Amino acid sequence: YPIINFTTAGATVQSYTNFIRAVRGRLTVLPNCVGLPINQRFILVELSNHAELSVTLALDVCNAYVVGYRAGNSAYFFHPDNQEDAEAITHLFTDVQNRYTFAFGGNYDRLEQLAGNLRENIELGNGPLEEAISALYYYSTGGTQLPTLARSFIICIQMISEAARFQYIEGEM
Repeated sequence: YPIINFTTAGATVQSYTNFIRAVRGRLTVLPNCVGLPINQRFILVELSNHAELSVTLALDVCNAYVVGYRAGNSAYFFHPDNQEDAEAITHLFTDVQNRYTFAFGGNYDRLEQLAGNLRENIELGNGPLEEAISALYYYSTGGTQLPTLARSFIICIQMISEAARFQYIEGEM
């Protein structure tokens, strides 16, 4: 799958905008993914911060949304909404040692609920993304609690998936 790199380290409006344009350019926004081969069904987005920590998000080309991610030797996947997606995601991060599928989905309503106690007033920006990348990475070694993970997913989804999605839709008027 195509790999799209972005770092928060020395990030500008231009570097971030080019990043989102790149993602948007790989989308084929369709109400549902079906007539699409699994060899081009996903976009991989490698995120890294100032701490040099790096995670790779798996984005569905049909809707731009995060279906799962990789952090070093571990891969995490949101509960697939159906059998097609259940086996589609098995083609992601195939060389990773540890694989886990959450029982919950990656939709906003679920994530908001899971962040519950914590995340009000979720601030977006380079700073938050930077911290979100670390949260994603440390989840794999027990350093990140579920509510923090949920908040971190929201940050990534709003700054990446939702940004690309919005630009695609304004792109087609």
